[PDB]
Amino acid sequence: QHGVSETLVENFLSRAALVSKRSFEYKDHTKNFFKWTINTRSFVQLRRKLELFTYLRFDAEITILTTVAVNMGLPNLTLQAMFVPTGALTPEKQDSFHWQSGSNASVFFKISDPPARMTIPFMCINSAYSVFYDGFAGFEKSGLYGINPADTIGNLCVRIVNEHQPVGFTVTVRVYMKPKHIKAWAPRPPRTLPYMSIANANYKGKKRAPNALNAIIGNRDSVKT
Amino acid sequence: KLGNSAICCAYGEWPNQPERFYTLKSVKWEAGSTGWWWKLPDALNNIGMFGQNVQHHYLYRSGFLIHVQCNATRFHQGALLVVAIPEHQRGAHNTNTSPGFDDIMKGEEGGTFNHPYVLDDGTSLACATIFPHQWINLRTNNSATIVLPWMNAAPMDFPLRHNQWTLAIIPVVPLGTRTMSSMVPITVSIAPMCCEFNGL
Amino acid sequence: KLGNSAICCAYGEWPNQPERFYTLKSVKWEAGSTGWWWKLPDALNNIGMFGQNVQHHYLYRSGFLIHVQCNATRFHQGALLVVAIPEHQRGAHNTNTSPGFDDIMKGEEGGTFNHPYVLDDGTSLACATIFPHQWINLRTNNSATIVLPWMNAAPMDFPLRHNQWTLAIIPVVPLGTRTMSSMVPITVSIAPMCCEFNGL
Amino acid sequence: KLGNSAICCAYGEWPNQPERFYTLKSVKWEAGSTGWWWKLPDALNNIGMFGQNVQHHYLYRSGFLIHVQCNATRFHQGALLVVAIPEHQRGAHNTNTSPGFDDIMKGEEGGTFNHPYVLDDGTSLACATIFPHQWINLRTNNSATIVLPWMNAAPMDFPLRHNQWTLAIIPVVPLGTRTMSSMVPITVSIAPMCCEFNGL
Amino acid sequence: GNISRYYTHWSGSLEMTFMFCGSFMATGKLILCYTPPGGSCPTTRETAMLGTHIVWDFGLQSSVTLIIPWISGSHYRANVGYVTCFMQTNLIVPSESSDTCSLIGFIAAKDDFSLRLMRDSPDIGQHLHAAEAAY
Repeated sequence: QHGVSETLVENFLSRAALVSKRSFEYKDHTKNFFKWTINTRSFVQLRRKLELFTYLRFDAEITILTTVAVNMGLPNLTLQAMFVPTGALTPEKQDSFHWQSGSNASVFFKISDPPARMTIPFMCINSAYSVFYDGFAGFEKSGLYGINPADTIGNLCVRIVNEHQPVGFTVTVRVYMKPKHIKAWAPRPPRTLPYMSIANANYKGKKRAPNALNAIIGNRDSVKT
Repeated sequence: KLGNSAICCAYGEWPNQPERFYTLKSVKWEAGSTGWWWKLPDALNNIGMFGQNVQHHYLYRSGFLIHVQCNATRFHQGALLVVAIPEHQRGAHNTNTSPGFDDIMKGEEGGTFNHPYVLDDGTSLACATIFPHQWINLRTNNSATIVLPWMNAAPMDFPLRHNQWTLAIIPVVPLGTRTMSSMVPITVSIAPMCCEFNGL
Repeated sequence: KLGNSAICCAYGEWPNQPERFYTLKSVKWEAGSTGWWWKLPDALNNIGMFGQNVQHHYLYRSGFLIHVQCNATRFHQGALLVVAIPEHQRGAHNTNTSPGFDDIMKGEEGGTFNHPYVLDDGTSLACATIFPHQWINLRTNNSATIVLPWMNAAPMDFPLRHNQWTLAIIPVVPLGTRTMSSMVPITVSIAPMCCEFNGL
Repeated sequence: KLGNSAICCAYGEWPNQPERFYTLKSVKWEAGSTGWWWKLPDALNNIGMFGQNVQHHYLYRSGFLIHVQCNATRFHQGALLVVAIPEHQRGAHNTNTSPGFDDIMKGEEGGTFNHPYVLDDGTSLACATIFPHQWINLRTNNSATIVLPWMNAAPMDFPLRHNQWTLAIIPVVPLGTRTMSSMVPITVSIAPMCCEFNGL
Repeated sequence: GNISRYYTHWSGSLEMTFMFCGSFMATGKLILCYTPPGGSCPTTRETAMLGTHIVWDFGLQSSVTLIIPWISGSHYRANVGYVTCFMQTNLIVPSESSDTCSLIGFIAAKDDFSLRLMRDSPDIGQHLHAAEAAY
């Protein structure tokens, strides 16, 4: 990291976090592959930090960590992690033609190797990602609120390249994303109430204080106590 | 004084083409008031020269100059937080459905804060001074003036689909007087700065 | 602003060692009030750093800086004579016995004028402006400030046996308003000047 | 001579704000004596100007100047090791429980070494000369003087929770004379150096 | 308070601001007393003169800045300090004004503030709706 302050927005945010963890089964019968739309809304610890800001500009350092376990010997399997950006077609199946795509950047890695690692660049068409969007996506009234179409990174599709085997093994794909070259604009209040969804900023609050709707800080007896 | 109509900088920014205040309807502030909000440029899309520039062009690029004035006697008390919130994605209370088009695009009339303590988006009103803001303590002053720059990652934008700034006026200390039946008007005047439009 | 605590010269004298205001309890001024008095340094002998310097040393030598402030609205009326009396030997009314130790050494609470018209010593309140004094006419001002020099024939003195100055606050025109039930607080702040002590 | 009270450097260090010796009670040295210890500033926290500075402030920062004097005739013999031990974490004998608050914080009276051969912490008295130390061989001299710097990783510290230095006086050769009933007094005088205090 | 709970060790001066929000003719005096860590929190107005205190006539002013001195934060780990407020006088209002007046308190850090040894915040923590829509 290597600054002086430790409160630099580079230092405050460039910190690798488990953004996605999904096992998928693999067998000789015909999802058998991993697919995840790249966002940060999935885990509330990273989400509240990035929602301190209105606009963020960063590269994304993905690190795919892959373990295998029995349902003798753990097989050495080849995996394909393929970044499908916004505008390109995603694989519907594990054996589809979209895995053979010349233009979708793949990476071919083994379980025996050190974990695969790519840097996804700044994929937005605007000059920053909109963490908060006060608007509607489509030009109709049927558009969704708070979803900027320019804000989507892409999809991270992960499959097992090997042919189907009768053996029973579960492949768990931990995805670690670490922002880089963070520029951040227009700081915001930190969220006090718990999240209800990842699609929006709805709020309910807890039942009692702290972090309740009508009492964010837990009470004391009197003001003079 | 801008144009023919007569009556601080956000983040240290001064925005630099038609070159006046659009005085909105006065809202009436009482003891039971929670707050008021106006989304920009949605509050100005159906009004005047700016409304003719919005409805006939396709992209807008302009800053805003807001004068909030709250006119009361010396026997009134109360404090307002006149705060401008960039990209105020509103949340809905106690549901998973996102707010609709009617809940967000209120027009010239604007809206009312349901839960102003959380700024209607799960954040806090206590930390809402991280935005460009001014206080109207009726003991001390009666007016506020906030300059609003072009707040967008994009170079130009869609006025009918997206509202960059939200002007919020939230009574932190409620309106007080002895006979608690008095009202105090709040008048909002919004002047657009550097009205750039494209796609006639 | 002296020390850590934050909020004219007698005879043309400016007194020249620990170097702050000791805000006494606010007295409450009503229509029936006759006056208040505090003997110095008896009002400060049981208080704070000056009280620790008095009770552990044997001789004192210091001036005083007094700020009397009377905080009222613009609908109150009345005049105070804030007068500092050197060597105010009090007389007792209608008896030949001299006033006792309890009648003179009242401490931080101070005393009340029994007959303020004669200054409680057979003299006159009309001629009491021969002393260092200021007026608080609530029509005009709300505060008074009197510097008090070292007033002694002796070079140093005994704080527990003798009181050089007496700060008196006497309502000449009584407190008035329409509904005659209102009170106006008077707050006295005494800062000692050039606190010289000997005999630890 | 420091202050009003009248009567070598540790590691080559000279510490550089009130600016005197606090003469502790004389301990009495006999043939059966094992040793004495005083933890600093715990020996001085209940005494005088330093005790008023400790009990009214919250952090302390000061060095120490210690004069141990052992006054005897020319027919007495014996050697003392006057040794100052930084961070003398005492151990308890023959148990697993750490020493309590009463076993450590003895105040002005100080303590007595139970097993001075191991310095009461499992180490050795033979190697105790690795600390700042002086010898009092009554054949040769009768006094010792040890300067103690600010010995802390922290910049300032808590006087009521932690004792940086421990002054130990251990008779290595016991007190001797022909009629073995004689006593020799040992007098300890501790003067704090550069008394810095914060948090009044 | 929110940004510092992302860190373990804080150190610096705080800056409290109290704003009086009564009427224009409301008058009175408060006394704001700062108590250093470990000192006794006062109960009477007479006792609270031995520490750092200021007397605030809120007829004259409407705001008061109370600089809290340098604390060094997580060095104590009894309390880390107090700021109390006593009435000095009563509240003097005219008859048309409201007889109840309010104070708003603010706090900011000063320029010597410092945060180090970053952790994750205790405030947020965990269901999320539409969490499996990304898969």
